[PDB]
Amino acid sequence: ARTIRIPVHMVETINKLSRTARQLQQELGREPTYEEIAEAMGPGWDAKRVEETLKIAQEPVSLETPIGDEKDSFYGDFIPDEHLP
Amino acid sequence: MEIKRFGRIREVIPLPPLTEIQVESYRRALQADVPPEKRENVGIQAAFRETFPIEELVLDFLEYRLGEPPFPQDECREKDLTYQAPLYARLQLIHKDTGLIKEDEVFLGHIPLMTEDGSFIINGADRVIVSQIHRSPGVYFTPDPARPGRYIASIIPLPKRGPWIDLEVEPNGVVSMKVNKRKFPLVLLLRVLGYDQETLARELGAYGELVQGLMDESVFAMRPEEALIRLFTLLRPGDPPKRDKAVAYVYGLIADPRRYDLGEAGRYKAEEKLGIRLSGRTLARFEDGEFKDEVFLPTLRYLFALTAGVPGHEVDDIDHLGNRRIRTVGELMTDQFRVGLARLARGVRERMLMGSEDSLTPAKLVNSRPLEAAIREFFSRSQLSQFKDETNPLSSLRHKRRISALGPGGLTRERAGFDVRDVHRTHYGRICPVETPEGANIGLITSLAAYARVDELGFIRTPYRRVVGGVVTDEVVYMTATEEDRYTIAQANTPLEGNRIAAERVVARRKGEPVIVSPEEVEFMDVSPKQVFSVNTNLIPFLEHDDANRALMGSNMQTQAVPLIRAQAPVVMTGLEERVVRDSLAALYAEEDGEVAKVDGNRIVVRYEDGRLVEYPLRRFYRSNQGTALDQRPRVVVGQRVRKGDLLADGPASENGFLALGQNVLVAIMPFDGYNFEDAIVISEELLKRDFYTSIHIERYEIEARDTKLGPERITRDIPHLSEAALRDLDEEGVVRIGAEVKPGDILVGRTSFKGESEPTPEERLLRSIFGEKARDVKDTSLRVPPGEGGIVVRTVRLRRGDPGVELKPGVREVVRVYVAQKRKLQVGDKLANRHGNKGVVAKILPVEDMPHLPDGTPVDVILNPLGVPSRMNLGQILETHLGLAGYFLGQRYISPIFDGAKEPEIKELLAQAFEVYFGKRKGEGFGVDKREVEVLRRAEKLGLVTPGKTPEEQLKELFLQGKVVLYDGRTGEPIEGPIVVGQMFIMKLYHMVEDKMHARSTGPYSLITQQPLGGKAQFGGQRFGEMEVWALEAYGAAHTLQEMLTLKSDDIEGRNAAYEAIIKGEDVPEPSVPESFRVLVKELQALALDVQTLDEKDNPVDIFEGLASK
DNA sequence: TATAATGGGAGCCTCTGATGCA
DNA sequence: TGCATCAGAGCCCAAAAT
Ligand SMILES: [Mg+2]
Repeated sequence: ARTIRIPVHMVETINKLSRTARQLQQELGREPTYEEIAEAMGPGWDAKRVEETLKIAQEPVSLETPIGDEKDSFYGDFIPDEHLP
Repeated sequence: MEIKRFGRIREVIPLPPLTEIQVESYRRALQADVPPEKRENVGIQAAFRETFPIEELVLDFLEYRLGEPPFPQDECREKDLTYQAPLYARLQLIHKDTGLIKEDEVFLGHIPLMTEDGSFIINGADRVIVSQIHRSPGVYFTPDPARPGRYIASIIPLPKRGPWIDLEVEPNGVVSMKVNKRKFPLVLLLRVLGYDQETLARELGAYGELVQGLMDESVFAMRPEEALIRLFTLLRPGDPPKRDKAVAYVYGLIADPRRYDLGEAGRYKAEEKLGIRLSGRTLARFEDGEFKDEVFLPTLRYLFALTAGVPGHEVDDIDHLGNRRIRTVGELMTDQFRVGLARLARGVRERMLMGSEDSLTPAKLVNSRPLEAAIREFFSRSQLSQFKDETNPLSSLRHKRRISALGPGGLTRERAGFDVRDVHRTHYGRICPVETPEGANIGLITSLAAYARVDELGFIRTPYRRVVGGVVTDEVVYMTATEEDRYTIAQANTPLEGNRIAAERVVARRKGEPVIVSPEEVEFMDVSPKQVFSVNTNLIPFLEHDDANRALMGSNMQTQAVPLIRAQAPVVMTGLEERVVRDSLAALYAEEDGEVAKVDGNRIVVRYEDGRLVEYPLRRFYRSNQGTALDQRPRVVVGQRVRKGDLLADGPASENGFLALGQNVLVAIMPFDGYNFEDAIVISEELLKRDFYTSIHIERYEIEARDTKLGPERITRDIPHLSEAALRDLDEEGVVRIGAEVKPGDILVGRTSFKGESEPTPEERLLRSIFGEKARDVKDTSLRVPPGEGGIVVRTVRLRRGDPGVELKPGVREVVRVYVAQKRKLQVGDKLANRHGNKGVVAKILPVEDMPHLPDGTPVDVILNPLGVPSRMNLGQILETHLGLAGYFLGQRYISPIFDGAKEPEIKELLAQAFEVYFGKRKGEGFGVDKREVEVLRRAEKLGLVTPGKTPEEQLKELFLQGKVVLYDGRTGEPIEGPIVVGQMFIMKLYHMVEDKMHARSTGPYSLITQQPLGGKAQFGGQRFGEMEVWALEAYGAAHTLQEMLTLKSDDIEGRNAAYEAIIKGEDVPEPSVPESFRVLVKELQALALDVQTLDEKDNPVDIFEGLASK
């Protein structure tokens, strides 16, 4: 499912974190902080690891993503090239 | 100062709440203030009732509630948060077998709240949801374009709530039904509804040749089950015709209120058109095991009756505003809400299979993510959700009242022809005929008329006064276009003595057609001329004297007016400018009667009758979406007695509670040495000296410091290789200090980033070795002022990670925002306009001594070229100037209403009283007529302006009544050879300012795949030299200029490098090479399995990849 | 790695050219 | 062989896009 492939066990961990955050938001009436997710995940989990796990789980977005209500421009057109001198 | 108001028309009712189209629509959608048991089935409530019960265990909806917003509005804008409320729903899960009931209140996420002024705050930015015009649901009969004597019957439900059905009488004679692009004989569908030949023969027999086209023997032979299965096999080929499957599909197509929704407006229009009563919003019902018809037979009866020409049957005008309705904020949002709810329901059914069929709660069953996403998608990414226009208060008020035919569920721009863009006769009193965009969107984006309101069904209604006998009542009836067509409606200016019509013949409309009529024939009368036009259009004095094409620009440009530090209301107003400020919500008023306790720049404390002490904080120098400064100023003093509704503070662009979009300047209409050419404008340096047309602007700059695989970005004052000169204005932490002046190139926030791992080139190895300095690990990534920007630093916000109350997006250690303000004086290239469509850019700023001046020494402010008037036919600006002249000397301002205004005699009268002040003063001061005044008078009587034989004073007065004066050229001292029109004009500085638009690039950023320069000023972009520009170079035969555009100045990498190096070395630029995008094209065609080969004259391959891509 | 489970779901212009029927 | 019906082809530029 992911453009950047993730090991099945890591996908399992990511999804657990989703369910957990959703539980916390369902009991708390608002999105949880990193720390609240870390308590709910048990020992071994601190706020730093929740953030790092969410960072790893970020999916790319399309270069062909539209800018504007005309069909005339793409997101990639606004990205400079840092490689070529 | 004195305010003299003209006009005799008394308007019995005030303008409606101007944002009610937004505020009331959303109030009805949320029903937040209604206790749940008392809610109507509408909006959010109706969406829940539609989605539930979820059958499969059964999950049922009880009621919903909305909490309080986690953060107030000001806080949301600060923290880039959406202003929203928590949504909960009490749901009960039931096991129909066991009887077990578990009930719980589940949290569904948040829903955005509308602020007091009818807007939203979405991720910190203010947004407006634009209303969408579209075809009303219902049953229409339109003429068949192919076959003249035939018609098409179209049954239209609400968008996404069912298929359209088309009924046609085919050339073969059988009546066909078209659904989802498939056609069949309608007779089959009639048989499924349980109709028999006996009922149909007797019903439709009256229309001779058509009923036989309906008769099909084979269809009547089969019972309703066989006809239903037959239809399912026709509509869904290849799907096995299980009897339960067919019922399900046809039910979903016709009788299901969940899958098929006519409007409530759809139901009324059908009932009214066909003369029946509908039990619901579906075309038929499923009752007692069979299908029972509602709609089809009445539409068929009318369809045949139309083809046959039976009296009382008409085709429908589809651009009539009876058949066109508005979808406001509530309806649009509720639609997306309904969508998110359907997705959530899919998840529920899917969760009702898996897991334990025994232990399940509603909290375990519901995933609210689909709903949150549907709402989040609508507010951020919808086309109807727009960045609020808050250039000046009138901008957002106008934005809230705009009507679009575009957007989801609507017209595209090429697919929209003349019919939709037209001003329909029914736009009268409903949609402004003037205020629409110039260009491609003309007629597609429109504006609600001033007295117009959208009814519950979504139709625009306009007020009229009842007229009984010859007497005009004060009872106003709001009418739709359909009901307006019944009566004879007199114009609002028809003369009245008391409540009686005083004319023997009155001017009225019957179905929009103008006609002369007896007072006995008058059923209603217009409330006001104001009701025909939008609010912006209603702000143009002497509009009756302006050609509509220029009034269009006048309306639209008031939207672009910049709030000025010295802003004033116009000397000629229309009488709407107070109400606009009050509905705008920019200005601050007193709640009840009281006395002012405290007055500050920052706050005003008022003690009311109740004894309670109320404190009003004032918004000071806040940055709008467009960067204009919204700031409120206290207009009262300590100890002042105020009444209810008395002004406390002026908002932006208001002066003592009146809308102030500009300044009142002294204008001379005359050519000036070509600086006036082709709409350019000449202004006096006095305008800058006295700070007229000066405006405050604030720009927001932002920078993130994040974690990298290479180490932390740090926001720091320690930046490699920078002098103390460069760091002077940075604090300890690296943020520029408040009050510092920053110019292009200056550091705003200092930042270091860890250098990507790289091996220093042998040149750097040798350089580092020669100087004996370790190459630092970090690079200077600091945020700097872009080219052309800068100002004074007025604010800094710093947010780190791990400090109370703040959590950033993953990876971001800290975020810094720097707010930079600038006081902008008017300059060359800035754009000015008046309310009549006169617009021009400032081309010259002259010193006061060069400015044309009056005999008494007064220089004019602005010089406008008369060549702009005659082709444009906007004469209102002339009348405004004349009346403005009188007011300049009399020290007064006027209210001249639209179409009932100051007329010429009255303006002449004021001009006469003014001349006494301009001249009689001089004669007493001991000065006689000037020699040059005599010369001007000579040429003037040669022009037929003055009567020969009169005294010099008498002739000067004759010219002054024509609004012309003697004018001296400040360069020479000699007069202008003829008397010139001079007066006070209201002129605005628009949002298009050269400071923002001026841009240039030598080299800069290139694009990833094409290696061509990026676009736009913000990216340091290059100009696009496009197909048409290339044609121009081709037609000139400039081959080398063109080749440069195509290679060295763009994507030729080797070439562009070589050109730069040559120019800094003084060599001529080298011969260009292959453009990189051609290599891209070749490789893209190879990816398409086409071999593209560049060949020489011998037809041998030429390698443009220089060996790199071949093994 | 084992109660049994067996067919989906959304839907709304003009000119030119080839193709399928009198 | 001569004629509908339909599929596929097009529909300004630059600026900007907050
Ligand atoms: Mg374009």
